[PDB]
Amino acid sequence: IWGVKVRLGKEKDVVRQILKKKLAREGTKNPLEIYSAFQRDSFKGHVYIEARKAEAINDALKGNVNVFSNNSKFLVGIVEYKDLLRPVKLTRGSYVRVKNGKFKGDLAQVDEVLENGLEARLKLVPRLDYGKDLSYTSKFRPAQRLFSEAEARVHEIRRDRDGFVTYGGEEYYEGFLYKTFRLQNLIVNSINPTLNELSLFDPTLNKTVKIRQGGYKGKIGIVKEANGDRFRVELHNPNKTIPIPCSFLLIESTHGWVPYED
Amino acid sequence: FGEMERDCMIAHGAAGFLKERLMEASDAFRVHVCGICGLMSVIANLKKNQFECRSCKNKTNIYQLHIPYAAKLLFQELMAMNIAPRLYTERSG
Amino acid sequence: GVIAAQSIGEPATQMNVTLGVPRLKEILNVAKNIK
Amino acid sequence: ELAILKEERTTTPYLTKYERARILGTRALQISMNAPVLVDIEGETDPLQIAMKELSQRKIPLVIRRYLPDGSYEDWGCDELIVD
Amino acid sequence: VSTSTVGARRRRAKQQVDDEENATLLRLGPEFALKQYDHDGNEHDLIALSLSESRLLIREALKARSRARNGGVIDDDELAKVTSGAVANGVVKKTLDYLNTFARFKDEETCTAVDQLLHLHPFEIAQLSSLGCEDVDEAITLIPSLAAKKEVNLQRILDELNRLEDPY
Amino acid sequence: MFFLKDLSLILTLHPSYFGPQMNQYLREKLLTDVEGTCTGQFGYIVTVLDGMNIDVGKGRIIPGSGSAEFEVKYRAVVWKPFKGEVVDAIVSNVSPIGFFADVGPLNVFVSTRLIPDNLVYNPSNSPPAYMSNDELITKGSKVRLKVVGTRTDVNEIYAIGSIKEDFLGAI
Amino acid sequence: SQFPYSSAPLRSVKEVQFGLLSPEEIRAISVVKIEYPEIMDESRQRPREGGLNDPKLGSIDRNFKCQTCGEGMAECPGHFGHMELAKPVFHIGFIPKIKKVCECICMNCGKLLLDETNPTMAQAIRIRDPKKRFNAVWQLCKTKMVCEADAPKVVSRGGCGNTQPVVRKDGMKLWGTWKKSRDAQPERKLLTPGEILNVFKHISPEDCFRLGFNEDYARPEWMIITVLPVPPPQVRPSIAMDETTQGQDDLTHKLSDILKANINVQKLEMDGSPQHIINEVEQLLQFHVATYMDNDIAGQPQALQKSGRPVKAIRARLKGKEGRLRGNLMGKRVDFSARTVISGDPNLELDQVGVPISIAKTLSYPETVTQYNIHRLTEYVRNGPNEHPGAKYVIRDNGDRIDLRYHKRAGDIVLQYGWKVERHLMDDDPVLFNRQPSLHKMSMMAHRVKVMPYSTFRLNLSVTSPYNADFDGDEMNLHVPQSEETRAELSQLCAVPLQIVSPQSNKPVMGIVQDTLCGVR
Amino acid sequence: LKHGTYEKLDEDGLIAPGVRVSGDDIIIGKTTPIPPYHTKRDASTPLRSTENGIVDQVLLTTNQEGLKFVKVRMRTTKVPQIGDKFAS
Amino acid sequence: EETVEILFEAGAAAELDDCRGVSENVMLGQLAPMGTGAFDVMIDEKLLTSLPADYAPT
RNA sequence: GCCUGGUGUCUUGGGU
DNA sequence: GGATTACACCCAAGACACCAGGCACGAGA
DNA sequence: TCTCGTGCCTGGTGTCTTTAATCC
Ligand SMILES: [Mg+2]
Ligand SMILES: [Zn+2]
Ligand SMILES: [Zn+2]
Ligand SMILES: [Zn+2]
Repeated sequence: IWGVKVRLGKEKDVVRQILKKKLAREGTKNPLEIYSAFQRDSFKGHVYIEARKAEAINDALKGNVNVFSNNSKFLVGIVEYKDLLRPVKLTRGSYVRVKNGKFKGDLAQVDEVLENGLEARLKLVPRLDYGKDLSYTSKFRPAQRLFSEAEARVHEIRRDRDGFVTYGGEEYYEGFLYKTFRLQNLIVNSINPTLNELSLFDPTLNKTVKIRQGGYKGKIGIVKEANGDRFRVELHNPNKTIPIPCSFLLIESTHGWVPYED
Repeated sequence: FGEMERDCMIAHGAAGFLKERLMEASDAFRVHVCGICGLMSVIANLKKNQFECRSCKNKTNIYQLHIPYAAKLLFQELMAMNIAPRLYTERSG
Repeated sequence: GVIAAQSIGEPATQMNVTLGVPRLKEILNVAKNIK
Repeated sequence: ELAILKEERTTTPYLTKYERARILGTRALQISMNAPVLVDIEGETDPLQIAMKELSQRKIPLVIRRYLPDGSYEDWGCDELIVD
Repeated sequence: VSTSTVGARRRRAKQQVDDEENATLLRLGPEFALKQYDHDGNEHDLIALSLSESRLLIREALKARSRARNGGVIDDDELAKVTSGAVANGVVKKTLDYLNTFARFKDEETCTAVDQLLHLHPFEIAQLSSLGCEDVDEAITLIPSLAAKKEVNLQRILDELNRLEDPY
Repeated sequence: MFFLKDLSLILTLHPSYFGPQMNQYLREKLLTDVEGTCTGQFGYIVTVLDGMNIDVGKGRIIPGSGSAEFEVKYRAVVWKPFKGEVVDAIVSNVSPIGFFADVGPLNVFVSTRLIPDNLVYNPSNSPPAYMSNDELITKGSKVRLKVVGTRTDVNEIYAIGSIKEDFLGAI
Repeated sequence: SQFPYSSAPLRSVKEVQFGLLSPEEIRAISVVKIEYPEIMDESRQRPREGGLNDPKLGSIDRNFKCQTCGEGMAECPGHFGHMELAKPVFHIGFIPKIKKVCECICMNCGKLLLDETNPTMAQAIRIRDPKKRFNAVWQLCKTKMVCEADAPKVVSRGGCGNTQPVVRKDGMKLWGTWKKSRDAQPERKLLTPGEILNVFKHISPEDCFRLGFNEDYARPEWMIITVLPVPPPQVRPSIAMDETTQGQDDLTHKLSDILKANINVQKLEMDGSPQHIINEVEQLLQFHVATYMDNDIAGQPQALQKSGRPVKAIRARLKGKEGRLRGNLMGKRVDFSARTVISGDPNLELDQVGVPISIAKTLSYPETVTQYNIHRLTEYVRNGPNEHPGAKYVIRDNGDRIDLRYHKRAGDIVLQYGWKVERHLMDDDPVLFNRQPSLHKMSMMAHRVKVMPYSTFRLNLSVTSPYNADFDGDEMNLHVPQSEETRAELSQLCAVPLQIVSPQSNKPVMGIVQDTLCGVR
Repeated sequence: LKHGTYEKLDEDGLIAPGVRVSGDDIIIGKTTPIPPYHTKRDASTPLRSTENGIVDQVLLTTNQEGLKFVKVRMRTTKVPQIGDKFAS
Repeated sequence: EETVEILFEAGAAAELDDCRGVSENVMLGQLAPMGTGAFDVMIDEKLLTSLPADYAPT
């Protein structure tokens, strides 16, 4: 058995291509003298090929666009063969982490599994809004909080049993969502409970002004700053903001420019 | 304030001015060092008034320095590459 | 020291044997094979 | 140990331009922090001006510690160094 | 904050466990080495003080300073009021009163007699004066370092200490 | 355990204190800051020797701040206790967990598992005491204990004693 | 003064001791162990403990205090973590020196191949400089091609008798070719970091010194990396590209790659390892740790970001015009500076500079309040930041600044001695004036300010020559000293009249020029 | 929020032609919501700090992706003064 | 020049930098031993004693 | 009722 | 047969991950 | 009402072969 380096993600394709070549050449004068070929997911970027002569390995891969042209094949020891073909949990009452949907990343208890053996019913702390803005994603979801049936009663619900309600077509029993997930959609290994899981389980600014005394008499402006007695008017006419005393200003109101009786 | 302006102040001999420009008028920073191991490993809670370099088990022989922030940054980048820059405040020969 | 460095460098910035900047470069670079 | 006795002092008896600048600035700084001034202050009230007045009358109460290359040093008072 | 003549103490390759203070093993730490240096660099033996020496120096220093505070003008409770602050008042009063109830030779006449009698590691010489003993058997038990020295006089030490000792 | 130690203190002086009695101010300043204070490195500093005659040296002016730095070298009476040292004491308190004894500045705690069985705490007696027949441990009774451990808080140090050994106890 | 009071004594730096950080020390200063490459808890706010933004490493956010020192983000320096490596790897910087050490020592017990009995070698240990001594030793021992079990009776030197290999570098891998005992077949096997690591710990203290290393500061097995120090977030801050979208620093992404790669080395040794897979995964951990420190390794392709451009390694952070040393330490950007086009004025004194009013209201000088100027300074405070001559801040001895733009009760301030008033720039204040390129010392001279209308800097015409300035578009820079000490340094050392004669050619550098010189003839 | 004035914006979030503007004034108001009331963050555009003038014309349209799209042109007049550059 | 190489080599051979150069002190932001920094300034306690007594520190 | 944050890395075109 | 060296400062305008797989919603039968 | 197809969003992961001088 030789290993061969191939383009990442193209290992299954190379195994396929080798099979087509083998079957197409069976019984001809130039058979492909390989016995088998395979690719292990755990071993990214490699295909393994079974044969008697190295030349057959080169023959199997000739012209394959997914294989690195460098003469990189390597020999496997007989004592390493079976480990290449090693094929490899989940119990009711145990915890898993959800891998998809608004509950992605959340800890859940395994309640039960389907007869066929694919999806598992999970007990989950819900993330609900009680229909508050109706007329969901994992990035725009809700905080987790146990289902409250009286809140649902008040705001937006079918009773099914003691402590069991169907609310918006999902089932909540004693405050928890019970929802089926594909087993492939949950993580059962190396779960690390989090901290949180251990805990749980002046009236004239900006108004337009006219100046009635001084060298700037008759000009429009806006009150930029009115700290005290001395105002800052941003004059319109030249690009300058001036310091000015409060006796000098007329303010606009409902009827004309009004003195300091506004 | 580039490299060539630095040289001009040396030529004038205006050492005091050059120090101030590059510290008080810029990125001056205060750090604490351990008097034993010379590293900036001191954990300083100023409202509790308690200091400790955990490595040396030392709560008494501790100094403060005024250095540029960009120099503090430089030493932390050197630490991240396993280089130890030990700042001591006294000579020995 | 610094005064010496500036006093020599500044005239160079405004300036059959080799002369001028290429000759100056040979000296500081103490080249084993001069031109 | 490192200190050199008064009779055996060898460095120059004139105040250098660098020593002068440092003395004026340091003394100016102390006056602006309300150190007791040793001369009469008339009309000239800037911190630098008062310090320059004290220098001209040989009344600045500071000592120069001039370090020599080996680390030893001669202490010279600004009262005894000759200022041009 | 406050520091001493002894400095640096930079890191060495081999550690040391002769540092932990143990009076039995003569380990007084890095500050109280056998040979110290004063503020001029001169060599000097470690100054360990018996209860009798210490009572004279501290009391003298306080009354000379008190006289100096008075421009140049006995009881322990009066001598402790010279300090400044109630924190300082406490530690000084408690130290005199403690010494007032455990210093055998409470005057300079007897003390100088004890001084000349005692004046060989400097720490052991100071220990023998502080801890009163009756016989040779009592000294080498409580102070087990005097065992393998093979130089007694111990008995005449204790006899003179007990004879100079006033009744109570 | 009493020693004489040559110490020094860095003092920073604001420029407004630059007057003709500068040294006398510093002498008062040194004493106020150092007398009665404790450090784990030296112990309790009881009294400073020759305070009115201390030579303060010359003050270094700090560049950029104007303030002056003095290194005041001095000599003091210091008190630090030591592990292994046998000492006498005066009991301050008696409790079910042992007793507390004032040895000058500080207090030493001796726990019950290091006290001999025949010394029995007697509250009914007047006044309360640890009693025997020819032994009498009331407040002010000379007792002889041995310091078996020193813990450092750098502000006040704490030492634990024992009377679980030969010749230690009341005398 | 901008620093809150601390009882620790203030001192300056007298010595910098360089060295290596031991594995033990890295753990002693670390405040957390780093294991998980997922930065966020689960994208629901608050970053994950044990992750790369664990809050014990520090705060780069104005509202979360450091859980280690209690200080705000301004004062908090940041605290290091550590990352345990499943297998020891080489430090990319030290490989050529490691290679040199192999030819010096025995590859079994680690003893120096020569003794003081060799006369030339006894001369070489006397060389005082550690680097030259180490090289002189290696220059001798290089030709010694076998580690002798016996001294050169049988006197043993502690040797093991093995012949030594010729070690060669091939990228990040070292190959050693041993000559097994004419010619036969030699088998060169790979010299892994772990193999070399054990050999180095058995080197004696006496041979450690003779190799120019140092028992306390640079112990030779510390050139192999077993635990990686995790720098705090101050070294690798996040930036927000378009406000609510933030990308991570190159180091943050690269540390994630090292951390992921570290977990897969743990994932191998417990189950399915087809050996030839262990070598591909371990070499990849070596790769990521190498390009994390230096991504300019000659002879191999650079690590790339997904954008296609090369990763900014730590080595590249320090070198070149814009790096930490030439760009932030030998020179840097500074406060209290200004710049504009210059114009000439014959009716200004030689040592004056005309300063535009708008510039004069932005720059400031912190003048200390004393008995002689307190009445004068109160007048400036009433005028405020917008009327000249005025003032911008009042600074108390504690450091709190009062911003006079927003203080509506400005009339109710009474100044205490010792406070500071940051007043506007005013007539006869000295300032440092400067035109780039600063070719010689008279490119920076101190002038006396004269405040004037219009927006150019004014120079008396006779100073154009030392600056090599003219008025065809040139700009010049002005710097304002910020304390009493530096004002005096400027006026007494750098001032224009002191600079009239230059030491370059013992002659003046300023004279009468252009119109005035034409006219005076 | 930015430190400048918002009082020149109309209700449509856009300033109108004819209004004089100075530096740091907001002329286009825009917000972005904060992910998980009091939910948005300012993303407005202020006038460049060194400039002034009059808003001349405001274009409103949509881009290729269908979202709203604005342009604000500001005009001012520059009068020769000390320091300005000229050449034959 | 050779910025990073110098520093790696400096680490591996435990170099001691005695901080006497101008460049050392400039980049650490400390007063450099040059010009106005080439000496220390001390307070003349002897000359202060010629002042009158009402100027005295209490 | 004090505090108060708006990016980076390049490339290209320019000024002296 | 290898890298390292190659003036200084400043202004301003002009830009931004890809592919594959899985899940959900809508439309048609 | 159920099934299939298409579109959108989220997560994970690269690859057909295609400027010149100097010194150590
Ligand atoms: Mg020009
Ligand atoms: Zn330490
Ligand atoms: Zn912190
Ligand atoms: Zn060997």
